[PDB]
Amino acid sequence: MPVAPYWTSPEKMEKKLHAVPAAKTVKFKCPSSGTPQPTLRWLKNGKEFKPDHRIGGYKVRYATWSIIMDSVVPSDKGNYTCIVENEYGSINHTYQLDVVERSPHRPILQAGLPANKTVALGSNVEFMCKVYSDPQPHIQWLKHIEVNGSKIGPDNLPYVQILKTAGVNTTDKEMEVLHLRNVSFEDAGEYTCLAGNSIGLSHHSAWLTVLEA
Amino acid sequence: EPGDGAQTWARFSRPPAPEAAGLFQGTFPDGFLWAVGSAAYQTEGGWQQHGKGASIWDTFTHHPPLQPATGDVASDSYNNVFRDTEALRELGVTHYRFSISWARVLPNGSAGVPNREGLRYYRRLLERLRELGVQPVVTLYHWDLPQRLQDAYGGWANRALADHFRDYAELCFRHFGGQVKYWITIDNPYVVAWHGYATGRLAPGIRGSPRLGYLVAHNLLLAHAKVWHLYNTSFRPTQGGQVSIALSSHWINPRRMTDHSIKECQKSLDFVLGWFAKPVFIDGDYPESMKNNLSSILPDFTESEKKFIKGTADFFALCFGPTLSFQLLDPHMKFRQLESPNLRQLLSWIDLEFNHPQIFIVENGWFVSGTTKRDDAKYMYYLKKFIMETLKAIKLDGVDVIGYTAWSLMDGFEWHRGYSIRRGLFYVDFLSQDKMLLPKSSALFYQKLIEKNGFPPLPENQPLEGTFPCDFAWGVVDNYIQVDTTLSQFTDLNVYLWDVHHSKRLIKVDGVVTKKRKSYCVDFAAIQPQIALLQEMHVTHFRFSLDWALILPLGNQSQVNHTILQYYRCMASELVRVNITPVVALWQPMAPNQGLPRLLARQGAWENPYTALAFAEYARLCFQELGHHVKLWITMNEPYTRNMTYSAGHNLLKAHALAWHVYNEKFRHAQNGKISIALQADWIEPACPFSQKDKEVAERVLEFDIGWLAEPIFGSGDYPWVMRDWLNQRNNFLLPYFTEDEKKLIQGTFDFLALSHYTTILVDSEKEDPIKYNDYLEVQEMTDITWLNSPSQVAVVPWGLRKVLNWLKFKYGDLPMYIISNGIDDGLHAEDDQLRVYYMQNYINEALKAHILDGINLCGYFAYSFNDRTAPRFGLYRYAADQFEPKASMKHYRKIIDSNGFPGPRFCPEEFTVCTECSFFH
Amino acid sequence: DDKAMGYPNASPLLGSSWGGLIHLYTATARNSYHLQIHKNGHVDGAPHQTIYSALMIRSEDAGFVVITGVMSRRYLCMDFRGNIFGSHYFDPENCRFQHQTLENGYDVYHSPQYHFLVSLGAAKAAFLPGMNPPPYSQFLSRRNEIPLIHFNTPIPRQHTQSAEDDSERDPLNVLKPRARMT
Ligand SMILES: *[C@@H]1O[C@H](CO)[C@@H](O)[C@H](O)[C@H]1NC(C)=O
Ligand SMILES: *[C@@H]1O[C@H](CO)[C@@H](O)[C@H](O)[C@H]1NC(C)=O
Ligand SMILES: *[C@@H]1O[C@H](CO)[C@@H](O)[C@H](O)[C@H]1NC(C)=O
Ligand SMILES: *[C@@H]1O[C@H](CO)[C@@H](O)[C@H](O)[C@H]1NC(C)=O
Ligand SMILES: *[C@@H]1O[C@H](CO)[C@@H](O)[C@H](O)[C@H]1NC(C)=O
Ligand SMILES: *[C@@H]1O[C@H](CO)[C@@H](O)[C@H](O)[C@H]1NC(C)=O
Ligand SMILES: *[C@@H]1O[C@H](CO)[C@@H](O)[C@H](O)[C@H]1NC(C)=O
Ligand SMILES: [Zn+2]
Repeated sequence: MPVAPYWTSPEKMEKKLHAVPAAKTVKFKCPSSGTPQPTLRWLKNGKEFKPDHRIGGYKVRYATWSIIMDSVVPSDKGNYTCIVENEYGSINHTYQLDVVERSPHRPILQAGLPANKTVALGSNVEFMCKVYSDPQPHIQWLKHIEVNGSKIGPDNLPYVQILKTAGVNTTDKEMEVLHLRNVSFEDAGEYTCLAGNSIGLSHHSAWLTVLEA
Repeated sequence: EPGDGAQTWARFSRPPAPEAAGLFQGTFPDGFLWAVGSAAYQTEGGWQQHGKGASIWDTFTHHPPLQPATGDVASDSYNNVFRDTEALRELGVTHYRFSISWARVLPNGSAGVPNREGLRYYRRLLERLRELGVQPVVTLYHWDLPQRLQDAYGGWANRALADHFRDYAELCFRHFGGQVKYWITIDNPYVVAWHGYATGRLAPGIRGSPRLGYLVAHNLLLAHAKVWHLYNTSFRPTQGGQVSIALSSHWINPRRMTDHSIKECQKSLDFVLGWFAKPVFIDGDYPESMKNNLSSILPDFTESEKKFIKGTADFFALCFGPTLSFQLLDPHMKFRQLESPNLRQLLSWIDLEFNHPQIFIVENGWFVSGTTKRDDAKYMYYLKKFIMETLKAIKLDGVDVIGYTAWSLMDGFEWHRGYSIRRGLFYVDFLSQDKMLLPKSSALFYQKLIEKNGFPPLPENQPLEGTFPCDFAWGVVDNYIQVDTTLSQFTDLNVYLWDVHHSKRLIKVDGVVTKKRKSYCVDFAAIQPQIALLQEMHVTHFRFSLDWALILPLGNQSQVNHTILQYYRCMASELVRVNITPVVALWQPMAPNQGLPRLLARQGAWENPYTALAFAEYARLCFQELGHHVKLWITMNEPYTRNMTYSAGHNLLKAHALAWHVYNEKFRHAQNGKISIALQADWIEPACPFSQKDKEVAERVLEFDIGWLAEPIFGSGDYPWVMRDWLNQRNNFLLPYFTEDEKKLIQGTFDFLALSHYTTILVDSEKEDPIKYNDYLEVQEMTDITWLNSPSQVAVVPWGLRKVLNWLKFKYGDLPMYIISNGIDDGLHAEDDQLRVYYMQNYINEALKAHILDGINLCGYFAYSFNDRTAPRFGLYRYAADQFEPKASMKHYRKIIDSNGFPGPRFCPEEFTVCTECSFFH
Repeated sequence: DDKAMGYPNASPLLGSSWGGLIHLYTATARNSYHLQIHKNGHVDGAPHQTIYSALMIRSEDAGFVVITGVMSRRYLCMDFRGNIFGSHYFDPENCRFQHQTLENGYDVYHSPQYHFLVSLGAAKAAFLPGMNPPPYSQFLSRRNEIPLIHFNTPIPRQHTQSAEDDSERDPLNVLKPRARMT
């Protein structure tokens, strides 16, 4: 009869880390038994786990030795320790709750970049294009060039050439500036900053005018 | 208390500070005891002189230019008393540990008629010791047992000898007790019991079983208590001396820091030291570890005996030397662990396992071979560290070490090793009829140390305050810059159709059109990140080299790789953009092809003379392109003078000279720059600083290291005199002579002196170890173990850079000198800068000493490597998964560069126009 | 004077600072693991953040991403059977995947040439427009919490420098040759 508290089904306790997005339900169960009925306590990073700490409350199911959350918030991240004890003997286990706060969106480009510039011939030009995206964006610098006489191909699209495209060994912050040293009259035209993640696309263009000294 | 020593390996697992790893200063506490040891059968001799009986060793040596190694005469100390006491006079020592011969005082194993002649010998010795002021430490039993007590009672295997050893101890307390105040009863009972009867490798034995050994040690541990209590209630209230027992032990290190390895290490010390230390300093009973594995063959202590043995030691007599360490220690008693000669943590382990006792090291030092005479550098540096770690145990650990005793005043019979090993501070010639003592190098070291009581602070190793000259070149090295032939932009020549409407993707056309513009510097997306690391580093000069095998792959100058030439052009131009002068080298001994193109290396490499000509043309190409931005060039970048041959070195000097003349006659008037070699200049120091032969082999080694290539260029225009002398005297004159045209061509081809210093090595003339002895140069290469080392075992000697700077000035006159490379690899692989920050803080300061205290015209310091990506471990920036992070050495070096040296609290920010031509101005 | 300061910017983000590496989290109610790539190209689950589980996400085409093990120097590649492993060499036909976020906030990656969802388990199923996802296929990008000091493997192995011998005449290594001549 004098039995120490033990873990009945340890297979339900292998999931150590619980990482769910915002507004999600998490279930922490610590199955145990013993004679007589043991108590089940919860510790939030070594403190009191009172329902008045988090907004919305929770639901502890004593029939399954579990606790159910409701719309987790980043304030609920940390470690949760369940304690089981009845007579002489106190077993415990610590879980880890993480709330991954992320929201996908199309790549946002800073308004005004790139900007139209004119520093005549022989000077140095550098266009910029501030890009930000959660699923990591791809950057390409295009130049609207002209082939043969005109500059519009089939259907109704302009001819462009690849100036700078990100690849494998490519810094995410080096594709933000397009350098043009010396420059010439051939470089006069339109420069586009094509950026896109896995949702949509976004691009800003700017004309370059080359004068004379 | 037993078990409190398991925390030692934990506290020694993390190095606290780099200043503690060296601790080249500090003095021992006042009252410390400096001593020197001796024995009976080692030095006395005369096994049948003045009615002396016969010991167990007298019979073991007789019955296995003679064949058997015996101790009948040995050092012959029984007939030389004044001879031995004069050595103690010169050493300045305070104590002297010698032993009484049992077979000599009591020739009959029954305590019958004491020998008045034998007692007179020890009385005369003590009388002179009193006049000199040397307090004696007498060892009653030092492995010498009378033969009468062996064939009658069975030796130490009989407990009846506890009263016999009591009688022999009585008269010694009676006669000589008025003068002696430090008594050792048994010297190392471990080897006497274990190797005496169980193994049989000492004086007695027949190889029976370990049970005989444990039983002998049982009786040994009883006889000691009998003698201690004989001294406490009979002689102490009327004499006041202290009685202990000389206990020897080893040290062990774990395998993988696991709890099993640590517990097996504790078991090894409890089996060797705790075998006797715990039943004497703790509770009188054997350690619990030995009680488990020896639950049958180990004798049992009665309860009345445990209290009788407990507390029978007024201090802890520690023995630690070549006695059992790597010799007589049983291999099984190590328990699959590593034997280490670490004395520091052993002192800390005894300090914790026995409630902070008074430690008195009664025997230490190491040993040398039998052929080693008066020059014993190996022994003096072992003795140097042995006392160094002891000082660390006092200042940093808190161990109450009360005295030190370097073992063996003189050479003599070394037990089973015979005479093939020498341990004394004074050389003895056994083949001579005089056998007078001759002071060794260690004896002079010990003498000079006792006179100052440790290691007082020396003025040479003191921090220096002051600033470097204005426009002093500060920078880093990068011998293997990662090339970036792939351009970042304007590479794709095809045109596409951008579907601006609907899906905003690109559609390539099947035609061909448009062209390619000229590639500028921004196309190489690798220069600006490295330059960005150099800007925050406040580096004013960046040193790197070129890849000859990539510039001209086909050897000849017809198929030129202009791409990497533009890479190097932009590398130098963007450095001048941010006010960083580039220092460019041409050739390096790296790569499997001696740093040569594959065709030139396959056609003899430097053994072929045409390679030198191909170097000059390649030099001219580099001077034409990069010469517009580069103002400091280097022909050869630290050629391995220790690995090359003479045929290759001759053509190497040709190649450097040809390149220097090409720049001097075709590019100097248009490019205000300088060109010179860069030689690796590791410092060499004589092992014995007062030995002439060590000094001349140090000079010879220095000539083959630096003079081989510096003398034909900076000096007499010929090869070193010492090098040609030693080679011609060796009849192996395979060194080519300099013809008049070659001498006229090579001599003078230098605009400065680029030095490369990393560490200093020690050299000794005598052949200490044959398999580690350089026969081509006749030099024993050594190192001072007291120096702070790196994980790659590279010595940290800050003053060696000052020494090599003075040597180059003396050898080649006043001359603008650069420090082209100087650094040290990482340490601990977590706190890498604990060693490098201390390395640069002192190595730079010692360099400033040479500029001010010696007048060296230093022009620049170049820290070796600024990233581990190109040169692992040696970098200042860390490279971990495509990320460069600045180490603490970056902020410390930047602190030195910003302060321009080590300024104190006159204070001048001098901008002297341009001075001494150490560098130039933009 | 007008002067030129700059343009609006909000500096780096998730990682240690600009350590833009993330660990791919996976939960299947019963268990929970991270996508890990070993030095030999073996992909398994790591219950916590390890050095071999540090992954760099870098998009390539219009909506396709590249998953690289920053510690093993290997790329995540998928074959025709649906398996995934690590290769030291890039291949746009196999080591390239398409990313898309579902409704529950979990990221899913599938091969454009094999339609197989990158799954830690043995359930290499295709993709369906919101039907039944196979286990170990819904990932969650979690920030990195490991300092960049642990991301470089050591080197001082050097097994048996001089063995034990039990008779070493120079244990403290006072005699150190330097390998000269030739
Ligand atoms: C004492 O030893 C001597 C050996 O020199 C021996 O001749 C003598 O008989 C011994 N006497 C006794 C009483 O054992
Ligand atoms: C040692 O002698 C002192 C007297 O000075 C005495 O008090 C002490 O009890 C003695 N030790 C033992 C173990 O009897
Ligand atoms: C225990 O004793 C046996 C025989 O006495 C021996 O073989 C064994 O090595 C001992 N254990 C250890 C750890 O040495
Ligand atoms: C190429 O170099 C070799 C020597 O390596 C030389 O013999 C040959 O004439 C060269 N050829 C040309 C075309 O320069
Ligand atoms: C120059 O060498 C690089 C390799 O470092 C190679 O990629 C390039 O094609 C070479 N250029 C020429 C013109 O041979
Ligand atoms: C280099 O120094 C000059 C003056 O000596 C200064 O005008 C210039 O700004 C410096 N370069 C940089 C990149 O700061
Ligand atoms: C020494 O030179 C030889 C031949 O030149 C070469 O094979 C070897 O790699 C060099 N280095 C060493 C450490 O032997
Ligand atoms: Zn010497």
